Amino acid sequence: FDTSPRLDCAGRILTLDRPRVMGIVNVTPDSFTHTTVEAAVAHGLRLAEEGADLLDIGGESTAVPVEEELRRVIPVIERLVAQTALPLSVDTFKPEVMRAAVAAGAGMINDVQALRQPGALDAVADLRVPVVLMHMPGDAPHYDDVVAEVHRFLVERIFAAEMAGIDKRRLLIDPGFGFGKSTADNVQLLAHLPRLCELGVPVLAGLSRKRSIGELTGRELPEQRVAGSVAAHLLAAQRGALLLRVHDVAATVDALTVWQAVQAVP
Amino acid sequence: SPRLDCAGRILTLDRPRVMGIVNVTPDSFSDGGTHTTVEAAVAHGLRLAEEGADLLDIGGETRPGATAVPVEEELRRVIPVIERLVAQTALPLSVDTFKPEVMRAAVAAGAGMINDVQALRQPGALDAVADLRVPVVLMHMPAPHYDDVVAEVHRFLVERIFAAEMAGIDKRRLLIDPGFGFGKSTADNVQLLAHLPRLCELGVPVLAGLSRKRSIGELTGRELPEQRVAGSVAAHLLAAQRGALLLRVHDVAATVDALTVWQAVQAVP
Ligand SMILES: O=C(O)c1cc2ccccc2[nH]1
Ligand SMILES: Nc1nc(Cl)c2nc[nH]c2n1
Ligand SMILES: Nc1nc(Cl)c2nc[nH]c2n1
Repeated sequence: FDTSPRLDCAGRILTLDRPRVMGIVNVTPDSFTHTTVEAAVAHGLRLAEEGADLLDIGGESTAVPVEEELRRVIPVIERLVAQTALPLSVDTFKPEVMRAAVAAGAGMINDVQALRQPGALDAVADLRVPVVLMHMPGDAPHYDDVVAEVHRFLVERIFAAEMAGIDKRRLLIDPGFGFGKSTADNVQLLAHLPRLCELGVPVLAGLSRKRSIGELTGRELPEQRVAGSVAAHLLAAQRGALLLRVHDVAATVDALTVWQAVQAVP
Repeated sequence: SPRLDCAGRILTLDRPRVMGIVNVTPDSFSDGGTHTTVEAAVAHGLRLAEEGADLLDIGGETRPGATAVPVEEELRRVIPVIERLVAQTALPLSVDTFKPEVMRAAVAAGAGMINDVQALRQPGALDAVADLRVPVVLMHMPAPHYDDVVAEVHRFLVERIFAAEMAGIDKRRLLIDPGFGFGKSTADNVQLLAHLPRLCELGVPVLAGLSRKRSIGELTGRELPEQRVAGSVAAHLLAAQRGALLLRVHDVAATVDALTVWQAVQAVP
């Protein structure tokens, strides 16, 4: 990029002059929802304190009705927009959630379906907020060439978005690590990540605590995969990723900080 | 690929290997009320072996502007630890000492490598390593002013490799180390890490040790050594990418995980 990507997230600017950190804020009720909202807000505040550049708020596991997804994400977005100065992303594939979340203060859409849900293209075109287009087969299959297939899919979605009137400067792409991909397919996409960076749009990588990291390192549980995840995110940043979707914000910031100091030496 | 015979225990440097830090000092442990220093160091070395260390570095000489440890006290610390670890692990064991008497006693006790912060400059160290026929790490230590820290460290290591070869130490048994944090500012440490490939051109394996060091703390704003784990793991991965074949670390499991992810990625044609 001659000029670094400058994403206007509803007035909150995300500058991709260096790899940035997107902190994961999950609002899905589990075995342990008003208490869920309170816990998600406290978690988002902790990630902001840890140095996140953006928070990604999601109320659906990646099928809940739109009204239930709104009951989860809207109070979290309303509280975080008032209590942080950070750009906020909403992790949803539903156009009605995208519209309601942006009206509540979200400044970016993170869509696992890459605007394939009926009405999603029209909603994002109308909202004029940045959007992440992720690769997911349908909604782990065999690939003849996973890198070529993900590349082809992302070209199609970028084009579909541009033809719907979404400015190319508002797009981000993501290969979708862990979504219908074996450990070998994920490793291939990470090794060949510079090839996806040639589409003229910033690349987001999310390998945080994923099963493939667990398989490479022999770590069964998500919190046991932190070291391997921080390493994977550093490797992704070295290979062109400009946004990193992580649970372990402070650790990722530290790793990128050390790398930035080293990379700065002529 | 370098094949280091550490007194019968083979260390193959076909990929970066992890050297686990085993400090045998009372200040290294907080369980001294009911444990001995030796027993705590042995249990720690066993934990590092379980975490996947490729070798253990046992040292008895840890404090700001540290008081010199007398030889008899250094032996009292490292020898029982080496004797127990050689019997309870299959790993090559390094002794971190600059004293020839400790080098000889440690090798007789089961150590298979010498890690010398003084690069064999202590009188008798060249004769001990030549006699012992074990691998040896030659580290740089002079924070003083450098006109060119990279060129100065390179020049020192060429001089010490030459001194070791001239004393009869086989070049195949040598390792070099720029000595991160030893009389070096954060800027000097960053320069040496960024220019590490230049040191890898001396035909000898390179060891990098940046584990929980002050420079990592300065780069990340982490005051306490235990808060520097992520920055240290990142520094060690960067060193490995820049040619280091040995990594001297406290956080063995985390470093092994990082190198494992990198190995999988680097293996893609
Ligand atoms: O670790 C030590 O030196 C130490 C622990 C402890 C506990 C109770 C009394 C004395 C003690 N000393
Ligand atoms: N964009 C995005 N990327 C990844 Cl990997 C994800 N994993 C869960 N949600 C996600 N959203
Ligand atoms: N070889 C070696 N290298 C480093 Cl950085 C060290 N730091 C403490 N002891 C050490 N020994």
